[PDB]
Amino acid sequence: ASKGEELFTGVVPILVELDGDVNGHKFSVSGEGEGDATYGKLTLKFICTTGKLPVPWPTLVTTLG
Amino acid sequence: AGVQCFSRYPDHMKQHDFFKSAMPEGYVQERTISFKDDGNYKTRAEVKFEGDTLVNRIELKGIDFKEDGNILGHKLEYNYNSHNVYITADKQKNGIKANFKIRHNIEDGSVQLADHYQQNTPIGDGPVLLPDNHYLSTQSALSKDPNEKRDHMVLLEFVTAAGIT
Ligand SMILES: [Mg+2]
Repeated sequence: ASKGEELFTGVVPILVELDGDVNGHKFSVSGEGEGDATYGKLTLKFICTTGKLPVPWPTLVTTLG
Repeated sequence: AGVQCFSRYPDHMKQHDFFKSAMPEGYVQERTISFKDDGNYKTRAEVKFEGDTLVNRIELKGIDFKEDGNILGHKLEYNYNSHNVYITADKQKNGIKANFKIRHNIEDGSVQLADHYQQNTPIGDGPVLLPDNHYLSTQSALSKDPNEKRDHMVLLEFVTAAGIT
């Protein structure tokens, strides 16, 4: 493995910050959680901090998740 | 699929894990997500450590969406089908590319395809791992926090690398 892999042997806290503009509809999302790569496991909670998300949440999973 | 450094690479595949190899300095991840018969997202993100915390910062730009399409019209079910992410090396950029299809469920029973094309390149100068072809098998569960009044998403994901024996 690589040197970098050593950073992932335990639970690692995660922060996600997104700024978006879809057809002029602007929004931001903040997420928090943790990852445990030993088990391939991610747990995250996202909040649209600007109000209503103007697109469906599932369409953002590959970007935010 | 924003923090693919949390994938589980089996020990016999660990020489193929670009994502962790780029840490802590991190990598740039770019995608084009093309929604069939609708618009597209273009995303640019930087994934890196800030102290002991793994940070994913993203800019997303969506254009050419249909006002009462499945996306702007909120016609997609709140769930998520398992899928694979197919990774190949991009030696010329000292990074990787990926291709995969996401199939969102439409509330009428149909499917909304989202084609994904992805490119990742290291931010730092240190050596990285350029993989042989392989894939990430992903499963995601979407839920809600019953005490949260803000618009939100709770996600539980498992991802394992595969395709090399
Ligand atoms: Mg080989």
